[PDB]
Amino acid sequence: SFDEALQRVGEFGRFQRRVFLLLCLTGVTFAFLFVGVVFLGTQPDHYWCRGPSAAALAERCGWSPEEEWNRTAPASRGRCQRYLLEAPLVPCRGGWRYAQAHSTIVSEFDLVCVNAWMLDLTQAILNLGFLTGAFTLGYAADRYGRIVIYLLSCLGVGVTGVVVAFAPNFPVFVIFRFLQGVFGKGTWMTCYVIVTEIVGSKQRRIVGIVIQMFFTLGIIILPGIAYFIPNWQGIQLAITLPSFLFLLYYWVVPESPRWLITRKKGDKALQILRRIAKCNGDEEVSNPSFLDLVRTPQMRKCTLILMFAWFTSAVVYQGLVMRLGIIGGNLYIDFFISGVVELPGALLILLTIERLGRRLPFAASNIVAGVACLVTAFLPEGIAWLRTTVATLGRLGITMAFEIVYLVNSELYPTTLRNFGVSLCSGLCDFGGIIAPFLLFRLAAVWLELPLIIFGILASICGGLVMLLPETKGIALPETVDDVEKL
Ligand SMILES: CC[n+]1c(Cc2ccc3ccccc3[n+]2CC)ccc2ccccc21
Repeated sequence: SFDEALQRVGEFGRFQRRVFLLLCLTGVTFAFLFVGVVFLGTQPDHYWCRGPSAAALAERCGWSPEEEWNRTAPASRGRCQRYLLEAPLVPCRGGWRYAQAHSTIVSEFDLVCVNAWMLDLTQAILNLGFLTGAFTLGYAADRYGRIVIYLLSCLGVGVTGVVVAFAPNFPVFVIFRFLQGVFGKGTWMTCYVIVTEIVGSKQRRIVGIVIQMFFTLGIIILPGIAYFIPNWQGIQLAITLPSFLFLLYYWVVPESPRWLITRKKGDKALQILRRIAKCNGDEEVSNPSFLDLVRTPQMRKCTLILMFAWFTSAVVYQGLVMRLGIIGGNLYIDFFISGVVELPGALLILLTIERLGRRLPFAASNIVAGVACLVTAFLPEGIAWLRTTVATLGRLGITMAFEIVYLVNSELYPTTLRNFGVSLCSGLCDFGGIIAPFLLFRLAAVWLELPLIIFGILASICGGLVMLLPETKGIALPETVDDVEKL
């Protein structure tokens, strides 16, 4: 019955186009949130401990900070040792000074030497927050209305961003960044699911891949907003500012029709369909359960393969990032070039899905990335100019795999009884992101260029496995427990 309703009103409309723009703006905001952390708090040029006698001397003679470095520098980067006039001398753990004028997270929180480890621990905590946020917000968003959970998640993102902009100390900052990652994950999941649902099953690939376009576009935009405003709090406030305007949507963006019409209310769905028409014209799901998500062989196998694919994609991308290094000799130029280069791969995704399907591009991209990383592992010493070129095609392949697998993940799961297994799989990807550095170091300890080989076989076997997905095209979206009957 819903199909016919889509035929009478649906597909592409003026209001639907406006809502699509709104939700892809939500996606680009999530892109800023996810990625801006790498830019926040870059390592300063020079940091060092200064003594109380040294501080008095410097303030009396008026040394410039740069000359203070040039004269006071020990050893012969940032030295972890200081001169103690009160000779070779012991390390210092207080009174640090940073020469770089640009404000950074490490300057404020004093993450240097051994303390430099919690700089990466902040990324670890944010990624764990993404994990737990997917894990909880799946159930939270399926329990209540999708749009309601989206709005509360946007409010949470805004409030948490504001509070972390003015966080006084490191522990409160870390816990609030955790509580901000949870809400950002909620926003991204709800927004993508609702924008995918509101569109009919003809240009659904277009809507998904174009909101991915907007995520990449946000990655592209990030260097500009990062470079124009120096102050760290400035970047954080700028990143979290759109969340409030997005809270402001409210009545403009309606609830997704299909989720509403599950025998629960019915009349409200008819009213909202009449509203969107304008002049152009079972047991209640209750709450999801993990056993039901794992129940039945087809559902179990699809879920496990999807989690494996997410994990492999995350770990291979993390492994390849270190080998990519710096391109062009400047961070801004490198980041901008990578962001721009992302786009042609995504347009290729669009056209190749349009011609035949999704599973073949998925497998091809995964195999391409695996072969690229394996070749980088086995390359003979030399080709320094060509060192950059390799492992870049692999990165494009991994990003393509991310986009295709995320769209397929949205497509496969039954919307009415969705536990946000999309969110749970993304959380398993997040878990892979957390453990990736430790596993990478452990593998690299025994022999160098070993982790690249391991990830090459992992990506190859993932590309072999992903062929097993059904990948039915034009079947619209499964309802309730009908997911089994596509096969
Ligand atoms: C789902 C986030 N997303 C990613 C994920 C990503 C991105 C940058 C990282 C930078 C440093 C470390 C990890 C990193 N990750 C996690 C693998 C990668 C391409 C994407 C392409 C299109 C849309 C989303 C993408």
